[PDB]
Amino acid sequence: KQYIISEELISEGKWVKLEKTTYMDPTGKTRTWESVKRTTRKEQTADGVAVIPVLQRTLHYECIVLVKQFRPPMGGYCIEFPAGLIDDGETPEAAALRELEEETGYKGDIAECSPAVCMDPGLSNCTIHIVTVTINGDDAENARPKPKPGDGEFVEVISLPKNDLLQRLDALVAEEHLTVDARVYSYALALKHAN
Amino acid sequence: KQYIISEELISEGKWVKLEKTTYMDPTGKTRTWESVKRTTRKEQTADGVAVIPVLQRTLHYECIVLVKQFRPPMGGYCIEFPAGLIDDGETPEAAALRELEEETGYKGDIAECSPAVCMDPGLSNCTIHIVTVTINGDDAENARPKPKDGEFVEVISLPKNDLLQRLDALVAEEHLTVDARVYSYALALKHAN
Ligand SMILES: Cn1c(=O)c2c(nc(N3CCNCC3)n2Cc2nnc(-c3ccc(Cl)c(Cl)c3)o2)n(C)c1=O
Ligand SMILES: Cn1c(=O)c2c(nc(N3CCNCC3)n2Cc2nnc(-c3ccc(Cl)c(Cl)c3)o2)n(C)c1=O
Repeated sequence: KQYIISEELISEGKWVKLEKTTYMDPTGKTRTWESVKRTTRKEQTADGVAVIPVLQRTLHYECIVLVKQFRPPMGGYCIEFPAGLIDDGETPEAAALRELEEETGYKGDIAECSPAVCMDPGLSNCTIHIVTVTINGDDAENARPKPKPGDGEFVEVISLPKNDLLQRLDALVAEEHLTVDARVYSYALALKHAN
Repeated sequence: KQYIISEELISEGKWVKLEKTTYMDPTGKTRTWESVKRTTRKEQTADGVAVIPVLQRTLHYECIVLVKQFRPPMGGYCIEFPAGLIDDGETPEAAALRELEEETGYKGDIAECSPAVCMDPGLSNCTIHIVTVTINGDDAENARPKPKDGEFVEVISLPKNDLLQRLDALVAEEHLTVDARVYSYALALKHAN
């Protein structure tokens, strides 16, 4: 049984905080850790959601819908699962379908919803729900989606075949320099590893 | 189309720092962002590595070797891929094999090495390698390893063909959380069947 002993504020910004965390190990020694925390969430099951969108069309391979967007901390573009903070009072499933439509224009159905999972455990306390969402690419709504992005949001949609995800990801990075998100790569990696 | 303009320090810690980032959007408008950066080092292909350890035995289905460890920012224990910063001058492959060994006691072989991938693009510039490592669980060495040292890491081996449900089982406990990359991997294992 290891414990949080105390949490010291080091600096507060609007969106994110830097804290000094004092905890103690099974030996009984007090140690410290520099933790990052979002000031964004309070009461909820998690900060946000990540959406795994599976574009399903008859007589076709399933596509995985990914987004491409500039990330200021990375100082460059990244390939990611559609994601965003859960609003106040919203279910993970609802935030998932909302975010997906906002960024890609696709309207999907909930397939499954994960427990809250750590985004960056060794550095921060951000948790998310990973929501798998199927998209009927044959239904009339999804024939041609329309993104409804916010002010600061410029999002490009990228669909890659599920049956060949890992190599298509490597292909994109060959054509230009962008960085695949770790959750996306892990997903792609397991697809080839399975069986 | 979007570019970094300037990045000014807001507070610097011993390992990790907080910066404010100024950039320009495609329209030409100037915006800002609060970025987290490790002060630890820039020489590498990436900040660290995550190891996907595949326990291979002739009489069993492959296990995935995971670790359970207390994470102060989470204020609780987390189930993760063996991971750690890459030392300086060390290859991703070497750090992977080193880290896997330190945490689990297993000695493995490199299967494949990924490109640098972002840990948390909307918050930080941390990049890592996902290095796939096979473990000969039939070999005498690995009969049952002992994890080499300063911290406290519990080893958990779970069947690959049944990873996700075994993960959901463990995580229902009080402060035990599955890492997002671990869960994404497990999700894909199940979607693929
Ligand atoms: C911010 N910070 C540290 O980053 C730190 C730390 N204490 C330590 N260590 C841990 C290793 N032994 C010496 C002590 N470290 C290094 C470390 N531990 N875990 C990772 C890791 C895990 C996953 C990934 Cl993907 C990456 Cl890139 C890094 O980094 N303290 C006290 C701290 O505030
Ligand atoms: C630290 N920080 C922000 O977190 C921030 C931010 N500006 C904003 N917004 C963007 C949305 N519209 C209004 C402004 N946000 C909110 C936000 N943007 N992206 C996520 C997100 C992405 C992925 C995941 Cl997995 C999660 Cl859990 C969260 O959160 N600025 C300037 C900032 O420094």
